[PDB]
Amino acid sequence: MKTPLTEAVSIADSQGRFLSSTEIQVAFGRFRQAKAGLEAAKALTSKADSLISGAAQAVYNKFPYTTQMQGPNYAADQRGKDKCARDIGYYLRMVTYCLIAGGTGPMDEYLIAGIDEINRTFELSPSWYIEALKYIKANHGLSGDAAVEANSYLDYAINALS
Amino acid sequence: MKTPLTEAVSIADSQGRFLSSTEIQVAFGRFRQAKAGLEAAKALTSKADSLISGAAQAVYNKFPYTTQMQGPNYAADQRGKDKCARDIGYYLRMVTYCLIAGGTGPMDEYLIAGIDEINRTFELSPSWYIEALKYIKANHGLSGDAAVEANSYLDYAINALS
Amino acid sequence: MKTPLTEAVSIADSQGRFLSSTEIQVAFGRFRQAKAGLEAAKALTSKADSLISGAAQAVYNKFPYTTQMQGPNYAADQRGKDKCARDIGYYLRMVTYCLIAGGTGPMDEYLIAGIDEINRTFELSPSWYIEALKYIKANHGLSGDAAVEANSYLDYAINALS
Amino acid sequence: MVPLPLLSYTTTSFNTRVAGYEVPGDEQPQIYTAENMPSGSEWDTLIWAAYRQIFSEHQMLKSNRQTFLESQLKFGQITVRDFIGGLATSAPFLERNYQTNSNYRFAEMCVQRILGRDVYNEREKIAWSIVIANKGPKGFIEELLNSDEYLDNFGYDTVPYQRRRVLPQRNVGETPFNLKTPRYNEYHRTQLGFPQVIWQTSVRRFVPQEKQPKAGDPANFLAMAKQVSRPANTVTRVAL
Amino acid sequence: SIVTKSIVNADAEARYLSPGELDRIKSFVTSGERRVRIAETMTGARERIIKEAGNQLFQKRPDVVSPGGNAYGEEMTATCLRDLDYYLRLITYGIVAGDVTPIEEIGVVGVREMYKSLGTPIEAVAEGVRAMKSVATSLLSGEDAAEAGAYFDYLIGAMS
Amino acid sequence: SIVTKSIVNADAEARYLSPGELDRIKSFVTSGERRVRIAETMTGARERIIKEAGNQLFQKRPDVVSPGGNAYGEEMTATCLRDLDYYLRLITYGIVAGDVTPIEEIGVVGVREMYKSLGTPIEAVAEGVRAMKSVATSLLSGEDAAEAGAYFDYLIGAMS
Amino acid sequence: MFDAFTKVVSQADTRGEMLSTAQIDALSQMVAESNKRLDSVNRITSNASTIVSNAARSLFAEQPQLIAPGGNAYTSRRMAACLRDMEIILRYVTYAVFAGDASVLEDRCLNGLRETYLALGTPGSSVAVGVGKMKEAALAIVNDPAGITPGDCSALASEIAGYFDRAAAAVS
Amino acid sequence: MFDAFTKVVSQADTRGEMLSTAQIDALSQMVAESNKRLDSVNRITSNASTIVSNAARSLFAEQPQLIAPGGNAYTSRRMAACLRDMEIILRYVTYAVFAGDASVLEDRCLNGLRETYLALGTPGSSVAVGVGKMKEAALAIVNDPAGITPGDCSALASEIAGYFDRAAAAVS
Amino acid sequence: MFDAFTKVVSQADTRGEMLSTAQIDALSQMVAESNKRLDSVNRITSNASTIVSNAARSLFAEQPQLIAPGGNAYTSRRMAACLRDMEIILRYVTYAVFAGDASVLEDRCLNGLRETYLALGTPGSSVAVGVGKMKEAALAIVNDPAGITPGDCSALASEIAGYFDRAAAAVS
Ligand SMILES: *[C@H](C)[C@H]1/C(=C/c2[nH]c(/C=C3N=C(/C=C4\NC(=O)C(CC)=C4C)C(C)=C\3CCC(=O)O)c(CCC(=O)O)c2C)NC(=O)[C@@H]1C
Ligand SMILES: *[C@H](C)[C@H]1/C(=C/c2[nH]c(/C=C3N=C(/C=C4\NC(=O)C(CC)=C4C)C(C)=C\3CCC(=O)O)c(CCC(=O)O)c2C)NC(=O)[C@@H]1C
Ligand SMILES: *[C@H](C)[C@H]1/C(=C/c2[nH]c(/C=C3N=C(/C=C4\NC(=O)C(CC)=C4C)C(C)=C\3CCC(=O)O)c(CCC(=O)O)c2C)NC(=O)[C@@H]1C
Ligand SMILES: *[C@H](C)[C@H]1/C(=C/c2[nH]c(/C=C3N=C(/C=C4\NC(=O)C(CC)=C4C)C(C)=C\3CCC(=O)O)c(CCC(=O)O)c2C)NC(=O)[C@@H]1C
Ligand SMILES: *[C@H](C)[C@H]1/C(=C/c2[nH]c(/C=C3N=C(/C=C4\NC(=O)C(CC)=C4C)C(C)=C\3CCC(=O)O)c(CCC(=O)O)c2C)NC(=O)[C@@H]1C
Ligand SMILES: CCC1=C(C)/C(=C/C2=NC(=C\c3[nH]c(/C=C4\NC(=O)[C@H](C)[C@H]4CC)c(C)c3CCC(=O)O)/C(CCC(=O)O)=C2C)NC1=O
Ligand SMILES: CCC1=C(C)/C(=C/C2=NC(=C\c3[nH]c(/C=C4\NC(=O)[C@H](C)[C@H]4CC)c(C)c3CCC(=O)O)/C(CCC(=O)O)=C2C)NC1=O
Ligand SMILES: CCC1=C(C)/C(=C/C2=NC(=C\c3[nH]c(/C=C4\NC(=O)[C@H](C)[C@H]4CC)c(C)c3CCC(=O)O)/C(CCC(=O)O)=C2C)NC1=O
Ligand SMILES: CCC1=C(C)/C(=C/C2=NC(=C\c3[nH]c(/C=C4\NC(=O)[C@H](C)[C@H]4CC)c(C)c3CCC(=O)O)/C(CCC(=O)O)=C2C)NC1=O
Ligand SMILES: CCC1=C(C)/C(=C/C2=NC(=C\c3[nH]c(/C=C4\NC(=O)[C@H](C)[C@H]4CC)c(C)c3CCC(=O)O)/C(CCC(=O)O)=C2C)NC1=O
Repeated sequence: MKTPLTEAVSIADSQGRFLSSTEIQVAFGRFRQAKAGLEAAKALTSKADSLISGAAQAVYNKFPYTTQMQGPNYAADQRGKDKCARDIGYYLRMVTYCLIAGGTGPMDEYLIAGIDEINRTFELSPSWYIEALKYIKANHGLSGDAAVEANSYLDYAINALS
Repeated sequence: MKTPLTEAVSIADSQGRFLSSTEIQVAFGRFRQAKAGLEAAKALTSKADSLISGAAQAVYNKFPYTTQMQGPNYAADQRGKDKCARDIGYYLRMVTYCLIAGGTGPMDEYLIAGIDEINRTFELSPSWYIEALKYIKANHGLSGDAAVEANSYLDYAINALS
Repeated sequence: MKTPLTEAVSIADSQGRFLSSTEIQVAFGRFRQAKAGLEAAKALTSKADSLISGAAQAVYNKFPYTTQMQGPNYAADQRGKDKCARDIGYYLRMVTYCLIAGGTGPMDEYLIAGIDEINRTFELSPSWYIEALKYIKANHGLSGDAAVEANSYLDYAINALS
Repeated sequence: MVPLPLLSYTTTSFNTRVAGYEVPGDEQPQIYTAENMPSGSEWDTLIWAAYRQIFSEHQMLKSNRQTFLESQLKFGQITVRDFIGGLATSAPFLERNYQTNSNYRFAEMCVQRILGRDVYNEREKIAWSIVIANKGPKGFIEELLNSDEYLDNFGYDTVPYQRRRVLPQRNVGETPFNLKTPRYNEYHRTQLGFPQVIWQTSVRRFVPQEKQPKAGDPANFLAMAKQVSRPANTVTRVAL
Repeated sequence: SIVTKSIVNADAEARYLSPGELDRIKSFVTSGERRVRIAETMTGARERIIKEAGNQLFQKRPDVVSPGGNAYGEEMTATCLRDLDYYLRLITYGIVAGDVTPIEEIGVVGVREMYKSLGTPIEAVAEGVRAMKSVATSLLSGEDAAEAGAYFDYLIGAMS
Repeated sequence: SIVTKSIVNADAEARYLSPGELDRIKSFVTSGERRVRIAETMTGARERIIKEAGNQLFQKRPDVVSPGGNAYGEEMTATCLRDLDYYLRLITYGIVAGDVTPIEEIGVVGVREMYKSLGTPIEAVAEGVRAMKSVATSLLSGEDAAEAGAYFDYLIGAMS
Repeated sequence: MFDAFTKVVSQADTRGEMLSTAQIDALSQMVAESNKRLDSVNRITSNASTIVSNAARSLFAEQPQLIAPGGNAYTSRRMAACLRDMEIILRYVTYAVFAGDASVLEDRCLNGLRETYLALGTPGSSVAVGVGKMKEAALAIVNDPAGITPGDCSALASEIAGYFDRAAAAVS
Repeated sequence: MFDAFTKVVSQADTRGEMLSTAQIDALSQMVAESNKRLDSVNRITSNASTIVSNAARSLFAEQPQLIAPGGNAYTSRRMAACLRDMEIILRYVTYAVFAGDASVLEDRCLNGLRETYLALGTPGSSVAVGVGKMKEAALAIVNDPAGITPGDCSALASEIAGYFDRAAAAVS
Repeated sequence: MFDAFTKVVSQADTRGEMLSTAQIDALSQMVAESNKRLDSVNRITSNASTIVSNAARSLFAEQPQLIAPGGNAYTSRRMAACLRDMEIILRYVTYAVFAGDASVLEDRCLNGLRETYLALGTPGSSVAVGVGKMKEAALAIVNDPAGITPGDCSALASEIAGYFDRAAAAVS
């Protein structure tokens, strides 16, 4: 759970010392971040369902073979589409959780830490999730510094994928 | 050298990962700090010589025995006063260095790490330096948040002394 | 390099003892294995080029999208097909090397140890190589116990892939 | 059998043998301890730090991962010390690091990674090499982890680190052990046969004798402008 | 040159100069302005010739890159291009003289021992000037590649 | 060397070598193992002494660094640093030679003419070699530094 | 392990005096452009896996001897170690341009890795060319203003190319 | 750490092609004589303590300076370490003739033990003569028939004497 | 790590014979003066902190460049490390004059600390002068009588000054 206040406490604890001005600098910076990041997370919460459906449709558009071939890993049947869009919403929910938490900790603990072996065991290409995250980071519709750090979290998920 | 950017790089290196939004939060916070701290360090640079002499006179005032008894640790002779006010200026210079660096690192590496054994070997009471730092933190004449964090660094030196 | 004689020497060395009858049992067993395995490796050496082309054609047949979409990871252009069939021949050559060596050591040191991060970085699906190894283990045309242990090595490569 | 004692060797002057009167700063190694009841994410950071210390960064492959040892550690069935012993006795470590080195160089590598210090002298490498020959690599690692030096510095719950690499007044410390002692030396490199120093960067005859780097000595160039006054005026000086 | 080969063929009969042979000196001078324009253009991209033509040599001769042959590392392949820079210097010496006798007295007369005693074969250097030949035509015009290419194959004929 | 003068002063009066001259030759060869170990340690520390002694010139005499002075700019001070590399190389020639006549053949015997002709201040050259001795005495033990230090101080009064 | 600020502090302490005014104006301009430094750093950081894959992609297209059997990066394990070495170099470049000082890049890689690549038999030339191509692609990725306000990255292209050339020359 | 088979595999991989037929016939003959090789190994292994005790005694009858006070093998502890060094050398010889390759004997002893005996002050000549006498006694113990079917013991005498001479020359 | 007695034992074992009689009379005189050696060692030990503080007190009065900023012992941490280095040297001197042999002083300090002070940038000259002044003050503190029965301590001033000069020369 790599969030700034948690890791500041971990630094001060591993050093064995009290808190210094360094952690207070970390804190006024974190409050500066959260002062826009919480409203941006609320805006993503508002636009979430349409973003999930648009990402799923873009993923079906770029990879049309997954809709066609019979296979339980592919979303040819309906249960594949339910589970599929479920993990689209999982990715978007982890993006909002990292927007609230202020660090990549929630996605690192809920998504990243086992995603490689899961995609290895289940024959899931990570490029599908890369395409979906690219569609989300194109279509989230935020502006300014909140948009840049949202794109930062999504690009972090992309780099963790491939 | 516990400065915020250095320790952010140390966190990201020990974790083995790239930089995240956490370090950028640390950075906008550090720039917010330095935006007043550099001018406050310049103001302390301006008032430094009179502050050093006032701290030395307050130390001679509260502890009048050090001016009287013969002893090479005491500032009875003139060389004691030269060396004495030299280490007053040392303390003030380390305060300004931590004001520029943005963390307690310079005083921790230049003053704190051996001060206990030095005062043990040389029969120097640390309460003299506590009185001098108290006079400095009373008489530095800054205002606002720069004054509060200057007092933070001086109080950190006091707590490291005794 | 997990080969039976090497690991027998490693057991006897880590125990700190001389060789016992256990390693000689390992040896008469290894010679029993090699007495058919060397001729089976020669037969695979004979049928290698047609097996490589058949595996590449079966891989293009089951995954027709790789021939169509533009992308340097996909074998749409000709250099993708040269490199592609090159790594088909790599897989087949490692199978023959493990047939000669008598253990999974050569594929474990030349293929398996980094294949997951390579397929992660290069957007290569391992299912392509699973399909190719399945075509090879179907079409190698051996018979008997040599065929069973050849299928054992290929199935080991499949399980190491996904 | 009478236990043959470890061969005596002389100690060298190292930073780790003196008391350090130091204030914590950015150059201090991050201590990963199990004593603080680590969160599920902190366990993954501790495990990652232990793999980095024992294998090196380039050996943190999915195929080298000891999933059973990690689950035993996360369940509290084994100590961090036992986890370090399990990593140093693992098949991927012995294959990559033991089989590619002599007993002397393997002893040096294990002292650097497990005790977090350099070897005192060549005689210490010889003294540990006979333990490896008599007890195998497993019994050598167990004897290293049972040393008073390991227990006094790391105990049971701390991941080993390079002790006192940097002095508090220096921006440049000692070389990291992973760069100082790579997986194999020149001797095993020559046995493997082949490297192809493929391409050039030519130039047409142009050097012979030049110490180009003035670099540091310069420069002042403060400069000044000088005025004019009468020579006759005793400026020149007249003794007596 | 023509002129120092004119006179040394006139001392062999101890006569004066033949008047029809005096026209080959007069044709040498008046056809000299376009010859030195070839030589500066080879000089103006002598690193661009060498760093290109060295690369197509090693794909043709992999013995001198895969270890076991003669010249390797930075320590001998830079000396290998130090030979090819000398031969490129000889051709632009030969173009301004008009003949191959500056290349004869300097650079081909003892070649069949100084590589024969030095371990390297001959014919890959003969493949190196051919690698230099293909990039020398491409910098020049049509007829200028015909005249300057007439000195490159002399290097092939004396070596191999 | 030391036998180079001792032959010639015994030569020009048509004498053989008199035993007042042989005993300093016999003392020279037992001191030969010492002066070789001197003359490695200056060349073993050769890179660290050429930028250290040149930096010691540039604080005491910064006028030659200054514009209008001779060693102005990085390029001219680069050849005003080798220039110093010879005068370290010549001193360690004479240390193993025993006498100073290798420096009298190469260093000093025209140096008042050429540094007049080059315009460089010859007095500042002697300031550098005076700085070059004081850093060279720090590396060596003093009973050997007293041997080599006379070869430095030969050159100091030789320039000035 | 030094910042910009700790570098000025160590220099001012070696001088033994307080910090002069012109250094403080320089540090004020550094504090004004430190976020500016940062924007390139974050857009450099977000595309890191694409950078190292494209760098190895061009390098192994350029030198096929490394992929060839018997080559230094031929084996799958060795090729993964190759990509790991490149990613480590890029990460320490990003750290050095975060802290604004090359001393972190020196401390963490440079002094040992040249001897490591000599002892391993690793050709220093190919990894030098790979770090150069990775740095060229990194500045090319950083300099394009896609959805970013109009500013000036001049001096920071200067600094990033300095860090990459220091890494490529210390590798050799 | 190489077999015979892994040696052919590494050579065929460095060639980059499949294994040629003549190497496979050679390996088939190796698989036919590998048991040959190792009955030989087993009768070498069973008499190992007698071999090292007869070697040391013959050696200390030959060079009584080592037993003499001030000698290198004089002290009881040092003499036990001497017998341990000899037994280790014999064990790695048996390992190398088990795997059929000298690379295990090289890997485990040779590159370090020469420098070890230099640094210890151990005379390399005496231990070289002892390994030579131990190897002569080992082939003499292996070659005799005592209830075993006739076989082509010969060549393997070639290989065992090769391993012993490699050990004695790497010791020096 | 040797005593006087273990030194005679190791020499007699390298000779290979028993201990000769004159060495036993020498060791009997050593056993008679060993208490003489060490009461003084006790008066050396009791004033150790005063010795190191007066030694650093005279040294930093003598060489004010070390206290000057940029000096090697300027920083408070470095100055504490300086006093620690001096106290360690004095302690191992007291150990060597306890055991009556310089081999403990050699073993624990000498072979490494010269290279340590070279690598650290520590000036060996100042610490050599400090060990010399500390040794002069140590013999001066040991030699005076203030309530102790008089005795001839001539060979133990000899031995202590030998140990201090060995330390100062091994430092250099
Ligand atoms: C006047 C302020 C009080 C006082 C001071 C005093 N101190 C010393 C001696 C030393 N002081 C230091 C302290 C520092 N050195 C550093 O480098 C730094 C940080 C930059 C500090 C704080 C040290 C190391 C010494 C020992 C060095 C030395 O001996 O010169 C003296 C001189 C006494 C002495 O011989 O040791 C004095 C007079 N004493 C007073 O009476 C005042 C109350
Ligand atoms: C490179 C294309 C071929 C090659 C070159 C090679 N040469 C050497 C060594 C020498 N080469 C020369 C070449 C010349 N010398 C001349 O005087 C002239 C005419 C002006 C030429 C063209 C010489 C003298 C040497 C000796 C070294 C020297 O120059 O001082 C090497 C190194 C050989 C070694 O064993 O060190 C190499 C590799 N060899 C090839 O394989 C290429 C075909
Ligand atoms: C690809 C660009 C080039 C290349 C890379 C390569 N590196 C290795 C092996 C090692 N590389 C290192 C380097 C570092 N370790 C560090 O900790 C740091 C700084 C934090 C650096 C820069 C080390 C120590 C090793 C050996 C141990 C290990 O696991 O990785 C290899 C593999 C060699 C092997 O035999 O495994 C490769 C292939 N080599 C090339 O071919 C390219 C030129
Ligand atoms: C550089 C190659 C290009 C460029 C950059 C540029 N940026 C700024 C200013 C800002 N950039 C940011 C970015 C962030 N602040 C954050 O907290 C985060 C999350 C980690 C990001 C991404 C911000 C906020 C600023 C300033 C404050 C604000 O924008 O509200 C400038 C100008 C201002 C400055 O110097 O900081 C520039 C020029 N511009 C180019 O043209 C380059 C191609
Ligand atoms: C004061 C007399 C001189 C001086 C001392 C000095 N020493 C150091 C640092 C080290 N000194 C040692 C020496 C030893 N370590 C040992 O274990 C032993 C024997 C048991 C010896 C003799 C070592 C290893 C170090 C470095 C690690 C450390 O903590 O101390 C310093 C500080 C250098 C620094 O950068 O911290 C100083 C100042 N130096 C002087 O200036 C005097 C000449
Ligand atoms: C909270 C973070 C989180 C993630 C990311 C997650 C992914 C995840 N996706 C899974 C399966 C799946 N994942 C997909 C997804 C797709 N396949 C396609 O063809 C589409 C391109 C894509 C649609 C987005 C599908 C269809 C399944 C069901 C296939 C299966 O049996 O395993 C499974 C196996 C569980 C199961 O079999 O039902 C996991 C664990 N789980 C998590 O807890
Ligand atoms: C000896 C063991 C060994 C293996 C297995 C191996 C695989 C391997 N395949 C690679 C690329 C590749 N692998 C493929 C293969 C395919 N893509 C497809 O579309 C097809 C389905 C399949 C054909 C079999 C292709 C086309 C490339 C080139 C793509 C690239 O730039 O990275 C690369 C990166 C090197 C490069 O970029 O050229 C490696 C290391 N290398 C090895 O040394
Ligand atoms: C696995 C490979 C391996 C080898 C080869 C090896 C050799 C080795 N022999 C040693 C000592 C020794 N080796 C010898 C052997 C001999 N000296 C003689 O005088 C004779 C010439 C010869 C008897 C053949 C002796 C006497 C010592 C003891 C030296 C001592 O203890 O001071 C030591 C010093 C540490 C110790 O024994 O306890 C090593 C490391 N160690 C290893 O781990
Ligand atoms: C680890 C327990 C074990 C042992 C000991 C063993 C030995 C062994 N030696 C054999 C053969 C043999 N062994 C020898 C050995 C020799 N003949 C000579 O004349 C030479 C002097 C000498 C070698 C120096 C020969 C010649 C054969 C013939 C059959 C063959 O090639 O294996 C065979 C073949 C199968 C059999 O005999 O039933 C066995 C079993 N097998 C085992 O499982
Ligand atoms: C461990 C506690 C302990 C101490 C400290 C100790 C010291 C000690 N020093 C003694 C003698 C002595 N100690 C000295 C020492 C010296 N005289 C000089 O003039 C020199 C300057 C100096 C040596 C440098 C002398 C001369 C004697 C005379 C008696 C004798 O030889 O022991 C004796 C003889 C018995 C006695 O005095 O009652 C004692 C007890 N005994 C103990 O049990």
